[PDB]
Amino acid sequence: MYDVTEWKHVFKLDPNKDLPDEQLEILCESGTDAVIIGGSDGVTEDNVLRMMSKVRRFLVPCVLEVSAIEAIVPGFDLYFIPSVLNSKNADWIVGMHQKAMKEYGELMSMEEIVAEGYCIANPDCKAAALTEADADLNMDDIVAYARVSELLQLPIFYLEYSGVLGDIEAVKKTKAVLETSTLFYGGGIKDAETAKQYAEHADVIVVGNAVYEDFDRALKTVAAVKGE
Amino acid sequence: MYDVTEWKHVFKLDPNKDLPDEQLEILCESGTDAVIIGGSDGVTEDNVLRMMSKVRRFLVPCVLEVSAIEAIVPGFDLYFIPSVLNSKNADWIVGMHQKAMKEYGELMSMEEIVAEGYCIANPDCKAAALTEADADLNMDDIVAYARVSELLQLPIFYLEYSGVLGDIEAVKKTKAVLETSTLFYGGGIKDAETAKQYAEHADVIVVGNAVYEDFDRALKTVAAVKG
Ligand SMILES: [Cl-]
Ligand SMILES: [Cl-]
Ligand SMILES: [Cl-]
Ligand SMILES: [Cl-]
Ligand SMILES: [Cl-]
Ligand SMILES: [Mg+2]
Ligand SMILES: [Mg+2]
Ligand SMILES: [Mg+2]
Ligand SMILES: [Mg+2]
Ligand SMILES: [Mg+2]
Ligand SMILES: [Mg+2]
Ligand SMILES: [Mg+2]
Ligand SMILES: [Mg+2]
Ligand SMILES: [Mg+2]
Ligand SMILES: [Mg+2]
Repeated sequence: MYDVTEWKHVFKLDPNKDLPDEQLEILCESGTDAVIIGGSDGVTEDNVLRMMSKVRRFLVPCVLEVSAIEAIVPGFDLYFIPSVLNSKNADWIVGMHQKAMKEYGELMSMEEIVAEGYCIANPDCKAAALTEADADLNMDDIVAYARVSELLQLPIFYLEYSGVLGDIEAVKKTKAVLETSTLFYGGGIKDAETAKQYAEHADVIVVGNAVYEDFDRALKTVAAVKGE
Repeated sequence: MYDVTEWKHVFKLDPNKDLPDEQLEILCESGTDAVIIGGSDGVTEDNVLRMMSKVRRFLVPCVLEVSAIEAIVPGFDLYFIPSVLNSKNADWIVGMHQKAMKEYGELMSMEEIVAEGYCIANPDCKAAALTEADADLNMDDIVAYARVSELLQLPIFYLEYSGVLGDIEAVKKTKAVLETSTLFYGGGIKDAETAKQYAEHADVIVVGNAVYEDFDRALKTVAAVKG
């Protein structure tokens, strides 16, 4: 009974890192619209399983972003399955999902899945390297990828700048072309000011790295976009 | 836009070939549910333009299957843009859609576009070679591509065997997993008996080059499928 078109803020947590249990409880009770567990590069199923067990008690939706088939774990409310639209490797577009349907077809059928169209626009991050993304893009290239996602009707279009602040103009123009898709933006949001700035254009802002860098400051990103 | 979930039979024409006498008009007035202009790599914008000018005048929906952005031509009722799901080359999955939107965004917006998830299951054909398709597939691979097609929201899953008939069991198993999209089957259908056989599982059967080889026999496939 989830609806990402109602969301405004999500925290994305890296199971490859460690967060104190009190901080994890606080993020879950923060008012964020979802807590997303990033099942990515170097991720292990054991860490995803421990995380699931800790966040599932809260009312907030818990989501697993499936970046590696081996790290899939039952128990989450939603499963986000990325397709890296600007990847030069078919494995990151279709390949890996076909292997998953072939090997875990029954599991996939029992879960609530949401496809994400990713556009990785920071050429210097671990994700661009892993996925061989053609990540050095002009604004018109980004807008064209968003149009591809809007055509395929993927429910989410995720503009990913990882650790850097992306060009706000690119967020605005991407949002301009999206009619049916929900625009998720991630990239350098570390405090209330940046969160507000980007929440003016993105439908949902994603705060992740910041949680491990300056927790109190990152926490304020929720009130920044959902508060009075 | 015309509703592909109500179709049962479509003819797919190669714009590089030409039907004699009034055969094109007979085909377009036959009862088929759509006339799709496809082609095999050597497709040119000029040949697509001439074909458009001929088929547009009939009530039957005319569709351009866009296999090259250089050959997009205005004037069709619907445009199908394939994503070759089993391609080893990203350009055949998302690359072209991106080019079309980057180069012809305004045109794309004015046209009715349908994404089509293709699975080329014949490794020995021009289409597999052109699209770098991993086409030597077991039935479980095909079924898994059909599950992905839906994951990606695609309205059409097109199981393609090009010039030969594909495994009927693959058609049946694919139809079984498609819960929300329409299954098009193309490959080697040239007469009524075979058209009827594959129509028991596919949602839409595509009859292609048989129209050039033996037109009268291929024309009978419409009634075979639709009664
Ligand atoms: Cl593991
Ligand atoms: Cl209709
Ligand atoms: Cl003709
Ligand atoms: Cl007519
Ligand atoms: Cl044929
Ligand atoms: Mg909303
Ligand atoms: Mg284990
Ligand atoms: Mg819960
Ligand atoms: Mg919104
Ligand atoms: Mg029907
Ligand atoms: Mg010309
Ligand atoms: Mg017409
Ligand atoms: Mg008309
Ligand atoms: Mg017209
Ligand atoms: Mg049907």
